Amino acid sequence: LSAEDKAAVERSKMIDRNLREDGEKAAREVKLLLLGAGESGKSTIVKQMKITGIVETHFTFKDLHFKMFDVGGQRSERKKWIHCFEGVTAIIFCVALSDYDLVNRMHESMKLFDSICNNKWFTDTSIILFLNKKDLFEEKIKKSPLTICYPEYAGSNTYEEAAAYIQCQFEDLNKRKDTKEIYTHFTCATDTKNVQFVFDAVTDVIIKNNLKDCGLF
Amino acid sequence: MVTAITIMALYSIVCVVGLFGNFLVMYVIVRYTKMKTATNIYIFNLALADALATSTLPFQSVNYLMGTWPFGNILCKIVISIDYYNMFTSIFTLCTMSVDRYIAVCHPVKALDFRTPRNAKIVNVCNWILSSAIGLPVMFMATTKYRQGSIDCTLTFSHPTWYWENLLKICVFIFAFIMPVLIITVCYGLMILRLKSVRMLSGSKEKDRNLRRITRMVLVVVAVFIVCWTPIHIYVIIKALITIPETTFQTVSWHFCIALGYTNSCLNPVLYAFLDENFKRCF
Amino acid sequence: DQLRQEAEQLKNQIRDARKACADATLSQITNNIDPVGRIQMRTRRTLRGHLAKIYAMHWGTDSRLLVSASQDGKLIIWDSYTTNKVHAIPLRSSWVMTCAYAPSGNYVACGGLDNICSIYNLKTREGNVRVSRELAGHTGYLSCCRFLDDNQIVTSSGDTTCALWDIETGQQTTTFTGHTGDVMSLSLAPDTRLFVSGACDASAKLWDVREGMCRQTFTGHESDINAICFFPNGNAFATGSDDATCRLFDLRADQELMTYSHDNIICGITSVSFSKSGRLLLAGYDDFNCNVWDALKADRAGVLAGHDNRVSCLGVTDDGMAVATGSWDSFLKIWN
Amino acid sequence: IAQARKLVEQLKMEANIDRIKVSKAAADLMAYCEAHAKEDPLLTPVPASENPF
Ligand SMILES: CCC(=O)N(CCCCCCNC(=N)N)C1CCN(CCc2ccccc2)CC1
Repeated sequence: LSAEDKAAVERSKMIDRNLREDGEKAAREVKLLLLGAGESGKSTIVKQMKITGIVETHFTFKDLHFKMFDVGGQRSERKKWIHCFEGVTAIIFCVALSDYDLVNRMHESMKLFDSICNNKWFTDTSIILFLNKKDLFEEKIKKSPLTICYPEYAGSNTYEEAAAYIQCQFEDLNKRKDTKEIYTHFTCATDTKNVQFVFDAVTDVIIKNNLKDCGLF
Repeated sequence: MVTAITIMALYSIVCVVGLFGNFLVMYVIVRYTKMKTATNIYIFNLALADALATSTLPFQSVNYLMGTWPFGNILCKIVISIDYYNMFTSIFTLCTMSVDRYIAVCHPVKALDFRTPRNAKIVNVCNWILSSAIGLPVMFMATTKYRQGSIDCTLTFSHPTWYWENLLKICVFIFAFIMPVLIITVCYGLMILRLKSVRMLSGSKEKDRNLRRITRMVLVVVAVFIVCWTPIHIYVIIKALITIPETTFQTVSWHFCIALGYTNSCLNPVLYAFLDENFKRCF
Repeated sequence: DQLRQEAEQLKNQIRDARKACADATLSQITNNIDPVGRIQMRTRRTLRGHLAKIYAMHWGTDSRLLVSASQDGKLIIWDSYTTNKVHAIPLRSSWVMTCAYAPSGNYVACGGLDNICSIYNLKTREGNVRVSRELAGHTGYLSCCRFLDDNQIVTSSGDTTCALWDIETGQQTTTFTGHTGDVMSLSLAPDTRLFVSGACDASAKLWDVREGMCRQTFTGHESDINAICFFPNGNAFATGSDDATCRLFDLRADQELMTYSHDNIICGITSVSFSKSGRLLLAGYDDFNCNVWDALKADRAGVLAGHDNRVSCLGVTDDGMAVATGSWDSFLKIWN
Repeated sequence: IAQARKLVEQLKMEANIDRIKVSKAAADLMAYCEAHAKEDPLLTPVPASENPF
């Protein structure tokens, strides 16, 4: 009975301890999943923050560690591997705002957003909608009316109303408004507040998760 | 004897519900959930220390009826000590659950380190250790003394009585009423203020039903603790400062007030377990 | 061109040819066989070390050691009899969807969502395990990989292709390109001379390693398929699909032979495996439990309910003594 | 346009195989399946002395 098997059991205990330690260490990083249409702004986004199938991007801010996976180079049935990613802390959806005229493209991006938002696996995951290229939207709205992309729209052909209308168009595609929250932001080149916005949204999500775990819903 | 009917009845009611509810809780918590997360550890220890403190009661029931301690010096020291011990180690779990909840809401980013299911195991063990600072000294000083009528359990303190008998009474007051009431109020106080400004819990008629539910659940917890623990402490101190001639009503009031103390251990499963969101989410 | 309609002639010639050779109703040949009865199995082990969903599993030819990969970034090697752990390999890419474990017992393989199959060396000097090589060259993502020798490994990826590598060289020796959808599983014949694969076309094919050409194609599923397994005789295989319908094909008669289904099952199937004698067919569902079909009369013979989330891997030892199931529960059970 | 040439070449090769009648191919599944029923521990329960688990 257990002559030198004791050495085997000791080895088992040691590597079990190492497993537990590595798991506890990796359960304090926050994971973000970066969708987005075809090179809409996804390349631009990773520049502002500190900085083959998928590529991670580890970065830190205010003593918090973010990992951010993008899957743009994975051409396959998204249904067959999207379930790997359930349990990410948040989705970052990136939308180019100057694409309402080039080709319709906005309609396709809204279709993708609707497909991702209401998936059977992301029924609770919060998403952050980033809207890029607001600068070009200035001198693209001057000549081409937004009615080109939204024929049922009646309002001033100015930036202030157009941006709010587009944000409202996107923000009401979620069929479950009582469980998931959608954060929105108009990107700004300088004034590195983008990462600040991400930080705020992620902190609220952590608060909700802790409230769930403590038993207060 | 109308009084003897009530006094015997009141303790019996408390004891039966306490054992029934608490032993059920430990059964469900380990059969199905198996102690995966930090909170479930805490509920178990509260359930455990509530079950033990309730099982001491029947020995106090027979003592009232006979006025004699039949169980001898063997059991006297092990009954009184496990009664003072469980008072502190039940209260301190309540204080630890509150300090835990406040961290997880008001300091979300630093809570990624303090809150780990291993650290919950350290605190609970370190909680039972610190309770023994009063569990053990009463074990050694517990004694049985024969009196004019019969044998009664009592703690003979030391050579001076005026300077040491009151020390235990005053010390238990500060470290089992003032500190608990203080920290479970402030910690729950600042939680509610922060929950106002959470984008998830404000903006819709259905959202605020969630905020209403949370502030009701938190407020109930403090209310029960205050009502179920204040009367006995104030009644002990008053009896230490004035004669209180032994009237039949004084006997009626005193034993009822003691039963009110144990009501805290019976209600805990309904508040902390039967109202827990996860408990409903598995039945 | 007129070819696109001429192919329709052949696709109609075949259907009638294999119709002319179907007088069986295998359910009629096998009405005089005494039933299996009832099968009760009880968990005899429970291996508990993983911290996330587990996606694959594979026994060793010893029928004692098994390897299991989860998505926490750890593929560990257990020991069934005494539930120890003999290795815990930390790997670079946290996204993994497959395992293999060489017949000799020297190497393991592991690929995933990063298109690279990595071969780890176990029996080495200096103690711990080291990455012997990293095979690269796929475009989709690894979905299954199996060993032939200590030197050749066959993989099936999500870009509608399979391949046959050579390890020391590190290059694709052969490529099989006939599917039109993703490739989800793989199974080698007992003699390792030809294998079958199952794709998202509701179709399975039969290649052969030496030449590199598919020989037969079997259709009959209404949706995607996720699992394959040879009948031990090397003359039939069973598939699992998203209809909740296993079914058994025949290599020589060249068509469907029986179908397994039930009306109160609307779920999906994630893994399939045969018993040692081939009498009874295991199968793992998303219902959180796996059934046990009698592979000769198509009626159930019991269940194995012990998990709290869908089962994603399943296997039977070489000597036919135990079955091991793993699940997104993050635990692994060894029934018997 | 090239796939049509490749595809038709495939169906030509796959349409010339010597099939066998299924009853012949179903008896073999029957015979093998019962000429091994003795040594299948999952089907016939194994005595607890010889059960390593
Ligand atoms: C300041 C309060 C006080 O002085 N108490 C406790 C009063 C009961 C409250 C206990 C609730 N516990 C819980 N876990 N909820 C003391 C009251 C007196 N008892 C005496 C014991 C005893 C008496 C006779 C023979 C055997 C034992 C000792 C404790």
